[PDB]
Amino acid sequence: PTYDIYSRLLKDRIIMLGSQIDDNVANSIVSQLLFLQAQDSEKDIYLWINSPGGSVTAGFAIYDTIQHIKPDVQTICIGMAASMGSFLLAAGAKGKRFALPNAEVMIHQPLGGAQGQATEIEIAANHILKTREKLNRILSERTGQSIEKIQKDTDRDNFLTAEEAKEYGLIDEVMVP
Amino acid sequence: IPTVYDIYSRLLKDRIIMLGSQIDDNVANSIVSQLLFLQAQDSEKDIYLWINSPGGSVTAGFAIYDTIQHIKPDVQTICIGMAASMGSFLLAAGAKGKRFALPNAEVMIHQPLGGAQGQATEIEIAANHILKTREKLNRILSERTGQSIEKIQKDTDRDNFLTAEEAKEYGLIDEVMVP
Amino acid sequence: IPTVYDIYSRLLKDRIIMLGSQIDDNVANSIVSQLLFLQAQDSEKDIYLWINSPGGSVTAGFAIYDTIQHIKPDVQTICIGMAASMGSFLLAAGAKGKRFALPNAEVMIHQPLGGAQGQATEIEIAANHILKTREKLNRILSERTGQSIEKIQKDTDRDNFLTAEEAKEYGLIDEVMVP
Amino acid sequence: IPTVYDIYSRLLKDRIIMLGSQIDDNVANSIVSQLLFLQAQDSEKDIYLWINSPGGSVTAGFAIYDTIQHIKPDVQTICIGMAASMGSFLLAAGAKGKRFALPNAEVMIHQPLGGAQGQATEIEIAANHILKTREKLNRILSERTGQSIEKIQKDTDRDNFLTAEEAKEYGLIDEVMVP
Amino acid sequence: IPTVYDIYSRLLKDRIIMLGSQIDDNVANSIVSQLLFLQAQDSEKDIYLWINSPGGSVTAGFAIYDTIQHIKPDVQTICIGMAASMGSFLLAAGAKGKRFALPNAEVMIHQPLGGAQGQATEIEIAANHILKTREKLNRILSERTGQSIEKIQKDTDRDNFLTAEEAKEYGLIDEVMVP
Amino acid sequence: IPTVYDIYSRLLKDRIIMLGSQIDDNVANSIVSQLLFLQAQDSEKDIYLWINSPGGSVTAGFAIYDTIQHIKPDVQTICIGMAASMGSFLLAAGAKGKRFALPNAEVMIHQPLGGAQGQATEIEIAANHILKTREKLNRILSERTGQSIEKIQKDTDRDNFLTAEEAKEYGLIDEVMVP
Amino acid sequence: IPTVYDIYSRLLKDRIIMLGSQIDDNVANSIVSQLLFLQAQDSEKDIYLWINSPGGSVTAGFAIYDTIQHIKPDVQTICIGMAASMGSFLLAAGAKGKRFALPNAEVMIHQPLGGAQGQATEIEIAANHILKTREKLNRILSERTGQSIEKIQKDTDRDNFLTAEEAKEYGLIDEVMVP
Amino acid sequence: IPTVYDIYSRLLKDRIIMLGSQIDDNVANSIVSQLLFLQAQDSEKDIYLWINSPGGSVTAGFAIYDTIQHIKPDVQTICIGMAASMGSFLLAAGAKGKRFALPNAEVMIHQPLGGAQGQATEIEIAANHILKTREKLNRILSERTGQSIEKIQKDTDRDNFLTAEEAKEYGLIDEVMVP
Amino acid sequence: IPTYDIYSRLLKDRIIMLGSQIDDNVANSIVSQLLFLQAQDSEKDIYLWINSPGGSVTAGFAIYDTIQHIKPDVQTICIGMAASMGSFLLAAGAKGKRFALPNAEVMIHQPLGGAQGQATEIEIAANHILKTREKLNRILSERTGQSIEKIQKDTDRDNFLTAEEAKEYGLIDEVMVP
Ligand SMILES: C[C@H]1C(=O)N(Cc2cccc3ccccc23)C[C@@H]2N(C(=O)NCc3ccc(F)cc3)CCC(=O)N21
Ligand SMILES: C[C@H]1C(=O)N(Cc2cccc3ccccc23)C[C@@H]2N(C(=O)NCc3ccc(F)cc3)CCC(=O)N21
Ligand SMILES: C[C@H]1C(=O)N(Cc2cccc3ccccc23)C[C@@H]2N(C(=O)NCc3ccc(F)cc3)CCC(=O)N21
Ligand SMILES: C[C@H]1C(=O)N(Cc2cccc3ccccc23)C[C@@H]2N(C(=O)NCc3ccc(F)cc3)CCC(=O)N21
Ligand SMILES: C[C@H]1C(=O)N(Cc2cccc3ccccc23)C[C@@H]2N(C(=O)NCc3ccc(F)cc3)CCC(=O)N21
Ligand SMILES: C[C@H]1C(=O)N(Cc2cccc3ccccc23)C[C@@H]2N(C(=O)NCc3ccc(F)cc3)CCC(=O)N21
Ligand SMILES: C[C@H]1C(=O)N(Cc2cccc3ccccc23)C[C@@H]2N(C(=O)NCc3ccc(F)cc3)CCC(=O)N21
Ligand SMILES: C[C@H]1C(=O)N(Cc2cccc3ccccc23)C[C@@H]2N(C(=O)NCc3ccc(F)cc3)CCC(=O)N21
Repeated sequence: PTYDIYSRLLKDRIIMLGSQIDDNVANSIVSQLLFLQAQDSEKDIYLWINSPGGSVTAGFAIYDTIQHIKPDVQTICIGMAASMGSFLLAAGAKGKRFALPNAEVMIHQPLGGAQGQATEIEIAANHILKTREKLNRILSERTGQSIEKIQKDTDRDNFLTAEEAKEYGLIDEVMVP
Repeated sequence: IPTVYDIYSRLLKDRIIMLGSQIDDNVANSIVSQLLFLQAQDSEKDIYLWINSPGGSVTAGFAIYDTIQHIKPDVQTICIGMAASMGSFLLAAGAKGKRFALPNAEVMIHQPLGGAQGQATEIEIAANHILKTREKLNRILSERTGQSIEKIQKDTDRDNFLTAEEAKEYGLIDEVMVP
Repeated sequence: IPTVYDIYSRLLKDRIIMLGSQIDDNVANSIVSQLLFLQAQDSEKDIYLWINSPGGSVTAGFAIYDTIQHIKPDVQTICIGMAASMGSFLLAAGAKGKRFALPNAEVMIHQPLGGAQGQATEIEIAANHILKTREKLNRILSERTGQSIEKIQKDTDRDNFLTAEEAKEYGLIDEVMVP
Repeated sequence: IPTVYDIYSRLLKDRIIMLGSQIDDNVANSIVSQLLFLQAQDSEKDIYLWINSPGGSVTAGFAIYDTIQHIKPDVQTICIGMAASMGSFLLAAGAKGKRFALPNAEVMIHQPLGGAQGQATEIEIAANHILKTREKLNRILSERTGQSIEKIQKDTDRDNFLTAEEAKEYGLIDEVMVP
Repeated sequence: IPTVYDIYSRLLKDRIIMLGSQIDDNVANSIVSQLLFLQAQDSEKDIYLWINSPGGSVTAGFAIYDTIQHIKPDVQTICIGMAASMGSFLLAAGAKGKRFALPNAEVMIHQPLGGAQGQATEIEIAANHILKTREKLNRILSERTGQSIEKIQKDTDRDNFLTAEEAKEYGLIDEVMVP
Repeated sequence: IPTVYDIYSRLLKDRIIMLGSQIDDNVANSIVSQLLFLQAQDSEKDIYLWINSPGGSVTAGFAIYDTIQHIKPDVQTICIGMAASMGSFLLAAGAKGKRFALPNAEVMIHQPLGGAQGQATEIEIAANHILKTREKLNRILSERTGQSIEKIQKDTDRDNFLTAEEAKEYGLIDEVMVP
Repeated sequence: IPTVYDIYSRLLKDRIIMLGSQIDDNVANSIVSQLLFLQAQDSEKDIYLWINSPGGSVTAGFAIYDTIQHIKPDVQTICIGMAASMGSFLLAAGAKGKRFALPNAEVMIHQPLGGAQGQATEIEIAANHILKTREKLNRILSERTGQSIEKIQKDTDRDNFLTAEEAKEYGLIDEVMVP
Repeated sequence: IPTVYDIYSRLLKDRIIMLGSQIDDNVANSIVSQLLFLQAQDSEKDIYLWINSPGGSVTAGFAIYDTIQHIKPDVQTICIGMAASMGSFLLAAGAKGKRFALPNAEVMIHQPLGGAQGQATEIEIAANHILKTREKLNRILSERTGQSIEKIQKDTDRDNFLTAEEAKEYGLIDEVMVP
Repeated sequence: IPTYDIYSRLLKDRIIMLGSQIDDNVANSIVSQLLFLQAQDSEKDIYLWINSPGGSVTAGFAIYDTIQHIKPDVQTICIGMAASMGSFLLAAGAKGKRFALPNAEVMIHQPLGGAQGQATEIEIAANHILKTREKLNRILSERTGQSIEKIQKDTDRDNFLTAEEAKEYGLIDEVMVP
């Protein structure tokens, strides 16, 4: 409905990540984070996440912009945070990462593709393995789990309840009503 | 869509939210935003969620469900036309005593739908996840209807069409709004 | 669509709602919102529902039907061009004495259409549901026309085209609006 | 489409309605709304319906036709470019003495087109309906042109192209507007 | 298709003709050629027409029908699997006393299907032709079954599925071939 | 297609030619070759041209027509199933007294179909050519049926469906072959 | 497909018939022809029907079923790879004591699949027909397995995968052929 | 492609069967027929199954596997190019001591692949079935290789590419055939 | 294709045509022809004529191993083009009996492929195609006399050779002059 509803929530420092993460969505979220820091460098931002994931580089545009700005960015999972979505949920300010009780969190390894000559396939494989090491290291730091446990637990699609995500260290609290 | 504000925005000003389509992430994110906005405008006055939906994404439905239970205002639910699948789940999720259907509205309940492709172990993970999702939906529907988990399981095995009056007998709504 | 307000929004200001397309959930949700808005503006003055529609979704049609019967104002119905299937059902649903057609407007009645694919038991569920839907439509049409259920069943077995005058003799409308 | 209001909205302010496309339900609903609005603004002053149309839906055309005959103002018709099929029917439907074409405008008359698929009895129902529709169009064209039903039937058997002057001799218009 | 001659050619040597597909002109021309060839080989010995067909072209079916009635040998008909529409017509066309179905074979009768597009008068010609075709099929079915034309008309209004035993009671076949 | 020689080659050995498909250049060239071959085998014995065809190319049809009239043997024609358009023209082209239809065979006559695209003068050339083609077909049909050119023109204006008996009354065939 | 005769034709010479694909009318007509041919060669010696099939048309399957029961020789059935749906029905239809599966072969039973679109009464006819077809399949499966109709109904409600040993315990086969 | 009998048929005369494609029902039915034919020609002499296959249908693979174990002759297996998935399963299924690979041939083992769409309970049935299929494949591979079920499970979790020499160390073959 | 068809008449003289892209179907046909010719006569030369843009590496290795396996020498003759696995099979003919006609083209390059899915699936596919390349390069080294390092460098991109250059490289033994 139409300020449109999202613009009115942005006035209260609420950003919606409510779709697949591509470059357009990431550029919108980065712009909103930068704008909110300029409006007030001290007050919390609320990043609400309902996303099946998407582009790793687009996800890292959002991740780095969160860590760059001065305000704490709270994260709240509603519905689902899968893949890069769950990475960004875990990237919220320490003590301010939440999920609502019936929200789902899914973690897994990065997906990609490579076509062409053996040496091109080698370059693409080395790059996606380095990307996975980078994602896993940051998830280790943000969850408190070892790199070896994160590697094993992301080998395949791993679905967590809100409560299990909290036990894992992906969030700090389940927001009960 | 006519203007007075477009018609939906004018109804939102009176705390009326329309769920009038298939439930996907875009629709859920719109409904969640409207619920949060209405709570900020007035944390005490009732909200009116009108439902004409064939259902859709279970996770999108749960974004709406958890946002309803999270906010302070009671959310009334009114079924007009049809509430099927996740649509009927959200109809049942309205504030106790304030779940309604108009007399010719249809309610349909059934088990979740999905897909799985790839290696045996990937199919196993997808099967375990959709069975756990069904247990979660059935448990909440049990709490909101007063029916046993075993009855909900049996009654959702296939497409199960209810009249407004049958939805009330089932405990999915509290009253049929007669004219 | 020209401006004066777009033309439809200007008509809505005079309590005129246009049903001028196929009936789907989006069209029904727009019409329901307009009916609720007009009731809130004035609970006593007539509303004018103008119908040029080939029909569409039965559940979407029932969202409109139940909203008409729910609100306090009389809803006049006027058929201009064509009212077929759920369109003719909604024409017959207007306030008693205030259902009209212009002289060359066409009214068509027929049984509901649908589909079913899959297992024998899924086809059985879909068949039972569409037969119950037809019984529901025929019962209400009987009440609104004064015709017996048996006559409506026979007369809707196939596409049945009526002139405005025949629709009036049938009891689908009260008057032909002559110039 | 330029601005001064878009150009069509500025013409509507001077009681000029453009029928400049294929006739479907959307176009008919727009024209009907404009006729009703112009009658509400002034029930006495002429309306100008300018026609450049290859025709289209018969029922949509009849929505326009009946709305013209219903309202109190005279509706002048002016053919610019082409009036074919239902377009030429609506050209002939203007107020007596106020139906015009510009000198190089084309008018085409022909019988209605359709289709029918399915069982023998469904094909029979569709054939009876389109023949009754043709009888209805031909009867009204007879009344508005002064030609006999037999002549209209023969002259519409195939595509029949008329000059502005021939349309006037036929009684489809009253005058060729000379510069 | 195996070899021994392909299997169908070996059966043709024993005066067995297979109608095992949809009836089109190619299938009909093959069957007509086989009937003529078998009559030339021996004008006295029975021919065996085995039918597993969902039907198809009425004119192609009548090529087969008239060729059966034309030649001197009796043509036995045996339904194996299904004889629907023109397939069931040809099953009923076998020599009196020599029309069979195996116990689980299905017979379906219904009215002819077709289509028509274009001008009202083209649709009228197509409708008249398919109604005359239906009268022709029903008259011959009346003669071959012993049922009245009125009963055949009513019983073919919609898809009518018969067991082998019901086909025999109806007079479409003379006997169920039991093992 | 079964073997005994394939079935068509065995019938050709008895001077039977099948025209059992749409007439295109390939079908015409096959039929012309068969007529020439049969004349070379025996210049005195009758040939039997069996026709089940919806028609097709006029020039391909005239390849067959002129080859029939050119060779010394009489060519009998037998309509089985349907002879439409150029098919019915070739049925009428059989030796006088030896043109037959089976009782339930259908005959259809109508004017030629075609197309034209491009400049006005190209469309004029294509229109003149198809009108001259129609004059040529109607003149020959007049000679073969005994009907006047004026009657053939009127009767072929639209699709005209004939029974075997009506085809005989028209002079398209000499006899209905009764069983 | 190699030569020695193609390999299938060489096996047919030893009274071995391959059902190694989806069951459609073409496959059924081939199998029916092979059964009839083998009975004519020797009315006493066993026939070997080897089955690796995901199923297919129920009427095509019944053409095969009835032809098996009709002929005098015992037809052994051997499941190699998979017998699903109509495939498992035909496996169960082999001569008593001569129905086999190899140890790793899979048998799957489930209810028939179909579809229906159109008017409520057409959907009702299609639903009644597929339910009657399922009763017919279940009755015969009851007779051939020794299981009750009610047990077969419950066990075929969804896809039910059996090992060779489970198929034997069920009564679908008599023995697992061990090496 | 080449003739001498096609080249494959000439090799079959020397008891050589070539599996050079994806394993589907058609390929499996051809291989099963060739194995049965060769056993009938000589129940004692070795058969040579040469394998270059990326795998395919598990049930089709098991048709071949069970037919190999059923017949009396030893079936040697020789991998040339690649044996992946069901291809490598069949390579391992050759007579003990007579399973070979040429030095540059690749062997790949991995878990079965599939898919499932629909209701939670349908996905559960499909998941249980593919997990049971994997247990069956792994048990037989354990028996034929000498590896534990737990090692086979771990080693097939993902695509596992082996050289000829590694396949021999694993127990999938007995020897690398050096030139 | 004229009439035995012409290819079957050449097969009667122990001539096999590899005249298309190499896939499993073509490899299975060539393997069958090699086995058939060995059964007809285990001593006389076979003539494998190659006009092929290459194709599947595993299909190519089915042909390669079948050539080395059978007892007869298999001569190779390049007519038109031998690219990729085509040029690998040209180099695989019996020592001293690998030929090209003077205007025939030979092209060598590294293997092509693809990989989709999880990081670990991409890793498995990359390791496999790199091992396949090491295997091709090692065999080409043995058959040409060039070092593995030179073959690696020379196959990094599409490398087009004349018949004479293919002979200097050791991919063939002689240019068949008229
Ligand atoms: C910090 C510095 C800078 O490096 N950038 C680059 C930049 C560009 C786009 C996205 C970024 C995301 C993360 C980090 C840097 C990004 C822009 C920024 N500016 C502001 O932040 N200006 C307040 C502002 C932001 C948004 C807005 F809408 C209004 C004002 C203008 C003045 C300036 O020096 N800077
Ligand atoms: C409750 C708390 C919080 O955790 N969030 C996070 C959040 C973010 C996105 C979606 C959510 C959905 C459900 C529950 C929390 C969600 C936002 C909220 N805020 C407000 O509600 N602010 C008034 C407001 C809302 C909307 C509007 F338009 C204007 C004002 C900002 C102040 C604050 O502490 N909170
Ligand atoms: C005559 C009567 C009525 O039956 N209708 C229904 C109607 C709807 C659509 C098209 C129609 C065409 C022909 C005839 C009736 C049509 C609307 C009309 N109204 C007006 O004309 N109101 C001034 C008005 C109209 C439009 C506008 F933009 C402003 C004012 C509202 C008051 C009222 O009683 N009526
Ligand atoms: C009757 C009751 C209620 O159950 N609903 C639910 C409802 C929601 C959506 C569609 C419906 C359709 C038919 C029937 C109920 C529908 C809304 C209504 N409200 C109003 O009608 N409010 C005036 C209003 C409407 C529109 C507008 F722009 C301004 C005010 C808010 C206060 C309230 O208690 N109610
Ligand atoms: C009865 C008469 C005739 O009108 N025809 C025309 C005809 C043609 C095609 C299909 C037809 C189908 C139904 C009825 C007539 C058909 C052919 C027939 N002939 C034979 O039957 N000849 C023995 C014969 C038949 C088939 C065969 F393979 C060998 C010989 C040639 C001699 C002859 O006078 N006649
Ligand atoms: C009549 C004359 C002639 O002008 N032609 C040309 C011709 C060619 C192609 C199609 C034609 C169609 C219609 C009319 C002429 C056609 C061929 C014919 N010939 C024969 O008929 N030869 C016996 C023959 C024919 C066919 C066959 F299979 C065996 C012998 C060669 C001897 C000869 O003088 N003639
Ligand atoms: C063992 C028994 C049997 O159960 N079958 C069924 C069967 C059918 C299809 C595939 C099968 C695969 C594996 C096992 C059984 C298979 C066929 C077999 N027969 C032969 O093997 N006959 C020699 C033969 C075969 C083919 C051929 F061309 C010539 C001779 C016919 C005589 C007989 O009793 N049997
Ligand atoms: C029993 C009777 C009959 O009703 N038919 C019809 C029929 C046709 C096709 C499949 C059928 C399957 C089951 C039952 C009837 C079937 C054909 C059969 N005939 C034979 O079986 N003939 C020996 C034969 C068969 C095949 C073959 F290649 C050679 C000879 C011709 C002689 C005869 O009276 N009959």
